[PDB]
Amino acid sequence: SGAIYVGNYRVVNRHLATHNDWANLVWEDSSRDLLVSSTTAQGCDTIARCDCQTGVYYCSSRRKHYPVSFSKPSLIFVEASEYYPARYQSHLMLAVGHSEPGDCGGILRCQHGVVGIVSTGGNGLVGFADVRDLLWLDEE
Ligand SMILES: CC(CO)(CO)NC(=O)Nc1ccccc1
Ligand SMILES: CC(CO)(CO)NC(=O)Nc1ccccc1
Ligand SMILES: [Zn+2]
Repeated sequence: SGAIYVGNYRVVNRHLATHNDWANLVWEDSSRDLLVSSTTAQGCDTIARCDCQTGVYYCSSRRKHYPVSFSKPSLIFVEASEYYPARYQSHLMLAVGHSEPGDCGGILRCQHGVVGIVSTGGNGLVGFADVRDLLWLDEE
């Protein structure tokens, strides 16, 4: 579980979006496993605006923060999961680390701010859904 709170936007994993997120939808992309909804109150998370390939993510399944190197956002083949069919996930960054399904929503951060949220795991890899390209999260 977990989300990013920036301006009046709530960014979650699409496969974990609630009634209210769908009721208050702004943007979703199944291929990115992302959904942005609107929020009453204002958030304090800054979205990174950078091409950093080093960061730190929270792994709920280890109650541990791990420093990691991660590939640039790419179109990656992701083996089928409970919520998804085996498909090409877009804007996905891969690191070596531990990730189980419940690790989704775990934030990846660099010095510039929030880079992504855990979206994929398996075979000692962790996959993060990039949000740095969503320049529109910083305004309105
Ligand atoms: C507080 C908590 C649990 O530790 C959410 O329950 N998450 C974090 O602190 N995530 C984090 C990720 C990368 C860098 C810094 C922080
Ligand atoms: C190594 C580096 C430096 O930017 C990646 O570029 N990571 C961070 O600075 N992580 C960080 C996480 C939470 C709070 C503050 C910093
Ligand atoms: Zn950065």
